[PDB]
Amino acid sequence: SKVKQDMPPVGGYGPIDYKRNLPRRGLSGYSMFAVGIGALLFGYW
Amino acid sequence: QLITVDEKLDITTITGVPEEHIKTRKARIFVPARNNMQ
Amino acid sequence: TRPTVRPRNDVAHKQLSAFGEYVAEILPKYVQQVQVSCFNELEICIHPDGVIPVLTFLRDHSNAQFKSLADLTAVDIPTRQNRFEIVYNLLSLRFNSRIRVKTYTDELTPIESSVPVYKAANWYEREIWDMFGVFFANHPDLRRILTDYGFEGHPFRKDFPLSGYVELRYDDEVKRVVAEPVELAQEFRKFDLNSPWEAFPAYRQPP
Amino acid sequence: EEMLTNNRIWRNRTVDIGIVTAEDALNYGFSGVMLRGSGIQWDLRKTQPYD
Amino acid sequence: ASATRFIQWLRNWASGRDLQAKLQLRYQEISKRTQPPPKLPVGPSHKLSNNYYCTRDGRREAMPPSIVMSSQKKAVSPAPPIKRWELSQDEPYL
Amino acid sequence: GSDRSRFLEGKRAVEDKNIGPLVKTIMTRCIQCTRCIRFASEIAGVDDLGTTGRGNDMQVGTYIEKMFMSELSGNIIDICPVGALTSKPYAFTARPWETRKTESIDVMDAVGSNIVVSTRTGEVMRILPRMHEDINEEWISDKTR
Amino acid sequence: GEYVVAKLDDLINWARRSSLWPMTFGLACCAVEMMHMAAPRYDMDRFGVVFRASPRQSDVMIVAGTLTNKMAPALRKVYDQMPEPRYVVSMGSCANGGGYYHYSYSVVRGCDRIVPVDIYVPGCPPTAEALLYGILQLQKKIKREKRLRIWYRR
Amino acid sequence: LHHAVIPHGKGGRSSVSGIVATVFGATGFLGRYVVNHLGRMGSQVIVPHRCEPYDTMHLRPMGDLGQIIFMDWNGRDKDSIRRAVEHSSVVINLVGREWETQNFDFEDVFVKIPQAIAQVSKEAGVEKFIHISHLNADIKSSSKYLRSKAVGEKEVRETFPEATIIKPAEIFGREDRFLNYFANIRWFGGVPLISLGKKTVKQPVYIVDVTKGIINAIKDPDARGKTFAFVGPSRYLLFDLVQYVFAVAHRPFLPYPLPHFAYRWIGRLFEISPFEPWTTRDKVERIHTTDKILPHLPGLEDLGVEATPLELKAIEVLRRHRTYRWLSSEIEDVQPAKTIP
Amino acid sequence: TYKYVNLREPSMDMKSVTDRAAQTLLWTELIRGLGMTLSYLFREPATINYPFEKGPLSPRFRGEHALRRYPSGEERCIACKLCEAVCPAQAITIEAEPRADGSRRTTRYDIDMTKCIYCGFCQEACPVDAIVEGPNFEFSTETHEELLYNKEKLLNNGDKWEAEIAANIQADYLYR
Amino acid sequence: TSVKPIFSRDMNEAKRRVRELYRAWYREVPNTVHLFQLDISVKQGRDKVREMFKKNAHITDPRVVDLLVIKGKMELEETIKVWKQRTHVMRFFHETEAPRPKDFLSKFYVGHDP
Amino acid sequence: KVSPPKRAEMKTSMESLIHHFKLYTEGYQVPPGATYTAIEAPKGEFGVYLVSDGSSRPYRCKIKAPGFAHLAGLDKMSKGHMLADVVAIIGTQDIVFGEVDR
Amino acid sequence: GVRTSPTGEKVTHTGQVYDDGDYRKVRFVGRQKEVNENFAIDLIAEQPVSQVGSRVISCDGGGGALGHPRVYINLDKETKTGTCGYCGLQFRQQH
Amino acid sequence: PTVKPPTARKFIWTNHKFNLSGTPQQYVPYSTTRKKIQEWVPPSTPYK
Amino acid sequence: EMVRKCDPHIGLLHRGTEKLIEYKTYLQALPYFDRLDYVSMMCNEQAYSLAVEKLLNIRPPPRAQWIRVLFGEITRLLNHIMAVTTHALDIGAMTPFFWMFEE
Ligand SMILES: CCCCCCCCCCCCCCCCCC(=O)OC[C@H](COP(=O)([O-])OCC[N+](C)(C)C)OC(=O)CCCCCCCCCCCCCCCCC
Ligand SMILES: CCCCCCCCCCCCCCCCCC(=O)OC[C@H](COP(=O)(O)OCCN)OC(=O)CCCCCCCCCCCCCCCCC
Ligand SMILES: NC(=O)C1=CN([C@@H]2O[C@H](COP(=O)(O)OP(=O)(O)OC[C@H]3O[C@@H](n4cnc5c(N)ncnc54)[C@H](OP(=O)(O)O)[C@@H]3O)[C@@H](O)[C@H]2O)C=CC1
Ligand code: SF4
Ligand code: SF4
Ligand code: SF4
Ligand code: SF4
Ligand code: SF4
Ligand SMILES: [K+]
Ligand SMILES: [Zn+2]
Repeated sequence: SKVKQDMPPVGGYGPIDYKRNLPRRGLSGYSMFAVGIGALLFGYW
Repeated sequence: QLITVDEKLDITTITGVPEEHIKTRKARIFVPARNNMQ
Repeated sequence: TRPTVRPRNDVAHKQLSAFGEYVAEILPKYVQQVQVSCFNELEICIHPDGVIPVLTFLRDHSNAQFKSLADLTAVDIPTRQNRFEIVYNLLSLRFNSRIRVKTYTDELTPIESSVPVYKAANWYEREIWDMFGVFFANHPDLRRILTDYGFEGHPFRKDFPLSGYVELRYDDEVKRVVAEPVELAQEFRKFDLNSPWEAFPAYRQPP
Repeated sequence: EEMLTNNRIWRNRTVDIGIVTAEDALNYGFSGVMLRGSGIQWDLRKTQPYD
Repeated sequence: ASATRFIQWLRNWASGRDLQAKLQLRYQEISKRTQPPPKLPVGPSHKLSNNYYCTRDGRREAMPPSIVMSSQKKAVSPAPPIKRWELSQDEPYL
Repeated sequence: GSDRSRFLEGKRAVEDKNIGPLVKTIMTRCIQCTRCIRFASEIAGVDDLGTTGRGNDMQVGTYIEKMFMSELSGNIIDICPVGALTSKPYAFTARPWETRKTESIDVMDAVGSNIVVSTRTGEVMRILPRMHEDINEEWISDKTR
Repeated sequence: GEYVVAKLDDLINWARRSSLWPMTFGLACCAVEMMHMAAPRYDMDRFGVVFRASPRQSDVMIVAGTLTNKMAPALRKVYDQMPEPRYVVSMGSCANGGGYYHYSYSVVRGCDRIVPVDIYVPGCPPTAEALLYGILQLQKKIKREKRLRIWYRR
Repeated sequence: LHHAVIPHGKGGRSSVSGIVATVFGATGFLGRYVVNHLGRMGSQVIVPHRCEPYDTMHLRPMGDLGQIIFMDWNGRDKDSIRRAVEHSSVVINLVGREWETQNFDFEDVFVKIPQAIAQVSKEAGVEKFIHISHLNADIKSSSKYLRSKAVGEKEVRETFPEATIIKPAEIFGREDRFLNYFANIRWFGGVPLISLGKKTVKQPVYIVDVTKGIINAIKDPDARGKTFAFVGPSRYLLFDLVQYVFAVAHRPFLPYPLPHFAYRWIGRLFEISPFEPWTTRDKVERIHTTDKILPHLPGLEDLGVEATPLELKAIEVLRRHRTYRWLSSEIEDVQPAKTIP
Repeated sequence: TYKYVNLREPSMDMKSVTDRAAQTLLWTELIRGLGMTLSYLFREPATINYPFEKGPLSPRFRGEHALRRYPSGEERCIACKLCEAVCPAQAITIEAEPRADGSRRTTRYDIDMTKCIYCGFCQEACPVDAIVEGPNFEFSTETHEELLYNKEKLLNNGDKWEAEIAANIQADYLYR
Repeated sequence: TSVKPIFSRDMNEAKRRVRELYRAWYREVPNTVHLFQLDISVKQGRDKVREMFKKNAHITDPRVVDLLVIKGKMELEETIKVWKQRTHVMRFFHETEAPRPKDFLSKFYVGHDP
Repeated sequence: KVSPPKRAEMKTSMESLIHHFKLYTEGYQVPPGATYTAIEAPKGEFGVYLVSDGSSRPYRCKIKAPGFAHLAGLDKMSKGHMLADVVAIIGTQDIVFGEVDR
Repeated sequence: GVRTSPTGEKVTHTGQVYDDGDYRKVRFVGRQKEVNENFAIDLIAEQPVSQVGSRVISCDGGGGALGHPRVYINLDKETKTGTCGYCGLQFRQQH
Repeated sequence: PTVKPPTARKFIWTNHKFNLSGTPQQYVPYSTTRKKIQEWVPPSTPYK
Repeated sequence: EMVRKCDPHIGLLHRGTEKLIEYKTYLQALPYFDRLDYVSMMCNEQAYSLAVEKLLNIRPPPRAQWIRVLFGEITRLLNHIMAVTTHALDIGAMTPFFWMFEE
């Protein structure tokens, strides 16, 4: 019988990620600061 | 500069061996006999 | 290229042989032997007086640059008049090369501390003193490092027994750990494994 | 990394802590990341490969 | 894998990733615990001829060290200087 | 030798022979070196051992049912290079690597044969000859053994 | 009489075995499998088992690794500094009986020369699950204590 | 000798001493030292115990593997006594309480239980029997504890004629109820004493002396059928002893006399604890009993033991009773108590 | 090749500068870290329900030792002592003699389980598959002496676990 | 017979190092008993120091003496800095050793060791 | 003569049984010599200086642990730091005392 | 077959039993003496002797690679049976 | 085992026992070898 | 809390591994290398195997060399998880230890 042992699939394995992925999120600094001051002014009023 | 030491080498006091296993032991120096089976 | 035999690399063997005689030419005061092994490792065997000059030359010389002390150890060979072989394994990052430097000493003779050449040597020499009893002169802080406080003897000597001379237990009467002569419930079993038939003719010793 | 890399508390506890110069690492016998952290380009898998 | 769509959405938004594609709990994508028998190959020395051990004996080709000098022209270095490493093109700056 | 086999046939099997209570014979292990035959004839001065048949079926033995009961009989165990001849009293009790060898002297007679006392874990396991050219060479009597 | 102390043992025993706090104390290899028992797959904390660094706030000592002669006085010290009741789990061959360094000049041939041991967990190292089996075996030992029943009959 | 009880080794933990001992009452103060000394030399020790197994854990590290064997037993169940003694070559009886419980009184622990052990040990063919009595055992004693010791000492003598009987004075040690007892009176201010402790004389003996004496009796062929008095080297007035206890502990000593009748009232008030009493009326009687002088009995010296002075070992016991300010005072800082020559 | 883990000069445009001022003052990167542990709070935990659920093992697992038999019930061990010679821990002790029928069999077979390193060398060395390490890992004891196995204990282990031992050997012997 | 010295070039130089060590050990005992809370007396500890010095009084190699002084100094440093524990300090007194009789008859009874 | 044979071969072939027997009792003899061999272990350069006397047991085996030299530099690296920083410096060296102490 | 000595202690298949007066049997008091009651000497004697036709037969113990090393057994002696030195099975030449 | 039962052998335990440590059924070790040295037994009659 | 001097006292886990190895065969000594850096077991095995293979003058087959590199890098992942997460745990960040010890 033919030799059978643990081997990769004939085509090989699919791609494997490894590079760092830290996605960008959030609003600009201007928008965040603007929301905060808008909150304060309504609070004072 | 080398010094002249004029006594037989004795290291018994700096080997850490207990006194019992220096004075009471008998060491045999020999060439082992051939194992007769081979 | 036979599958089961380690391949031989002759370019490195020639390169190491050339540098070996280069070291011997420059330091004839101290170098006693130079050899290269069949797996391409160069060893310099020197007089113990040349520990600092030889190591300093190998660390600093532009054609050496052995900046890293890989390892510093000792071997006990009781049959020799100087039983202790001291072994420095050095690494050269610049020339991607390794060299071994060997010297010798006995029970009562000190060796110059190489700490001034490699600060890595500080603890290696403490280990050699602790396990073999080889004293290093002008060592910044020489004292036991691996054995228990107050431990007597140098365990890595061939004449030190495997199980030592004493053992510990807790004694309830004195409410502390005490040390007593070692007794074993089962003695270690010595095996005589050596075959009475020569294995390697190439290393046969003349009679 | 989302927990440590950009965390200001983590960086405060690690940045400029235990600095070791490249020359000290070599002469002290360091190896591995204790060399590469200081910029020494050295990795035995690259320079003295095995297997 | 049993988490609801709302919870899948919530932990995806909080983490900022698609956690479902790469779950850390293993399900049925793993190998079966009962495998067929192997039939392992043999080595190069499994020949019936032209296979004398003395032609493939590595231990017996080991030799004692070559004595270069024993106390009983251009300058050289231990080896050529190491080449300077090149920066990665995969990702040079993390 | 080589490290593997290319023999793909069935092996010879030989029947065993009783030569007394001291030497057990597993004659399938015999390699027909004829040491035992020569020792018995030359050293022990006893002509009971020999080969019968010829070819692959050549068999070392006595042919008839006979006990090889010399005073020097036990020495054929030592000179037999294989396990074809072994000590019945010693059978199965130890292995060579685990024995401690004590070099001593025999007191069964006034010849002073040099011997090795094999022990293990505080127990005497067997007695072996120790070479001394001027006394017992490399033999010992059966009683000594 | 007998009925009240019988229930009272059940209560003090239940509380003590349901709230077992091992000393944060590991010695060598086996301490790695002790970590894996605290890790998510086995989660010792779910049984009520919580590591606490101080000997004063610990109920169990898990001797996880080789005990050398140099370390032996320190191990006895922190054991003595546990308040009672206290228990010792011997984990791995080294702690159990010296193991693979049994014949070394610098190793204590079993931590039971230094402290009393309640449970011996075999292995080199015992799997994380095997240690968890030992902890649960210690719990069932505590479930059988008869402190008040014996006191009542004194 | 059976081949398995012939001594071997150099006398260490893994050696074989040849002694197979059943120690009754091995979980108490004297028992832990006796078991320790037997295990040290490689003896087989059978420890029949009544307490919870947790309370025997300190005994486990005292012997090599297999050398300490634990069994359950009941002082009234003679089947459980044969099981424990019928493989032994020596039986050691150390059973006793300093108080009477609802279930066992002084007669139980000092007469009925010692007699049962000896009678069962005799039937089992035990060669040797060591029984602990008391120096001050007396039928006419005001202490019922001591009255039972006298009855029990006699009973063990007829039942097992060849028994070694040991009569120690009060024993001092880390876990004693003697030096620790006096040191603990500080919690009440002054130290009450009958007749100001000027009427009682004591000759306390060190725990290790007693233990070595017991162990030497097992091995000494001439200790059979004998009675020994284990006493310390110096006799003290009670007041001098208790004052010395407070000096070594560095605690303020405020003695004041308390009459005999009023100081039984306090003893009766402490007996009400269902736990271990802090003091009892009988404890009061024993502490104020003058230690007997029995020259006709052989002592520790006849068993090869040299008695240890109270001054060498007092600090070993009393250091834990000091405050932080005085924990590190050396042994020399307190002058010895006055002795009775 | 090599790469730089930390050698990036941050941009100095008022938008990037204002972005970092917001990060310093509004704690945005610390809030982001809170998102990660929140996500884990809503993940199924990896904890199994031991002892009702067990961790996965393989047929090669090295557990408690056992001495095996042939189908007839005869012991496989022939006192060759190969296992005793290879044992790195010297945990095996053997004595042998001819049996009453002349068979080569052991009269002592001890394994000090507190010496053993559960390395499996003994079952590699055995030429007859006599000594194996079975699949049992739940045999912790209350005394040291209970872990000093003699031949009777190991033979009982073989009879106890043979059904599983045989099936594991069947699944892995073709890799040996 | 010309060898490299360790410290002292001859016995007279070596003996001065011995006495310097002995003074240091003599002065340190009261602190050791105080610091380690040892139950022994200052006299008992100082007698033990004498006993350890007296067992090496037959040496006449200046190198062997230098190593003994080197090991003595290291031994003292561990005590002063409290690297040793009480168990290590009390190992000099062998308190749990049952005395081993040294006469022929007592040895003859107990075993085969000479 | 170095790696043991397959179990099926050992139970069929005389040469295989002899070599299996000898490899698991005496072991393979190694030609006399000494090597320092190192790898890029996860913690650093891990090497052994291995001495062979020609027999089947190593004569000397010195083990080079990278954590040994890293820890020896702990005092040097901690100069001018606080208690909590030294806790971090111990971690950044990545120390396992099995290799440091051996 | 497992036997009990007059002291009641089971006798092992190696013939071990503490004799009366041996203190070491106290270790079994309140516990038990671990004894395997499947005596291999007895079990192998229950196997039938296998008649074969050839002068030489081989035994690998059964199961191919799961048995023992293959050996060859001579069957020329007609007074006794050929026994396998590994597994104890017996063989006989039929006429 | 419902689908693929284990191979039956007459020596395999028909009754599985759980961990018996800490119970009267616990395993107790002991040496399985017989006495090595046989002592001389003196005669039963007086002659001296 | 400023550190004026660090004096690491080691040997509390010294177990004479190097002396013990001299009493073993080359195979018998291999498991001692698992128990050195007991977080990087298979890498320690590789270092010792290369030294013995070099002294023997033999070569492991190509597949074994690939399995060695494969499990050496799997072993590197085990080490760095232990290194980073226990480093973070000491500094006070305990959670990553749990996520990564499931890996
Ligand atoms: C948030 C608040 C939570 C508070 C939780 C409080 C606990 C609630 C559960 C109580 C259950 C009963 C606990 C009993 C535990 C006793 C400790 C023990 O196990 O010792 C074993 C001892 C047995 O010791 P022994 O007599 O067998 O032997 C001891 C000697 N050696 C060590 C040598 C063995 O138990 C006892 O002595 C008595 C048991 C008493 C049980 C009833 C409690 C009464 C205690 C009153 C004490 C008197 C002072 C008053 C204190 C104030 C009380 C409120
Ligand atoms: C109309 C006119 C209006 C006038 C008024 C206008 C005012 C608006 C603008 C005011 C500024 C807004 C921000 C105020 C909050 C304080 C900001 C702050 O102090 O952040 C800086 C501080 C230090 O950060 P660092 O970068 O290390 O130091 C500077 C480097 N030299 O960073 C830190 O504090 C680090 C904190 C670490 C610990 C954080 C752990 C908790 C984090 C999660 C909590 C999230 C917030 C919860 C709020 C709960 C409210 C109930
Ligand atoms: N000062 C002294 O210490 C002196 C002591 N003695 C005698 O020496 C012996 C031991 O002294 P000590 O060890 O201090 O006494 P302890 O009270 O310290 O220990 C006594 C032992 O007896 C056991 N015991 C007590 N009552 C019973 C009972 N009813 N049933 C079963 N076992 C019981 C206890 O077991 P548990 O722990 O299970 O209760 C304990 O192990 C006693 O006979 C004592 O009278 C003689 C002179 C002075
Ligand atoms: S000595 Fe042995 S091998 Fe040689 S012929 Fe005689 S029986 Fe056969
Ligand atoms: S040990 Fe020698 S004689 Fe015996 S079977 Fe093996 S090769 Fe043949
Ligand atoms: S028992 Fe095994 S895993 Fe545990 S410390 Fe010892 S060698 Fe390491
Ligand atoms: S597993 Fe290893 S250590 Fe344990 S008995 Fe087998 S060979 Fe010895
Ligand atoms: S168990 Fe196997 S290797 Fe060990 S002695 Fe028996 S047959 Fe030989
Ligand atoms: K032979
Ligand atoms: Zn067969």
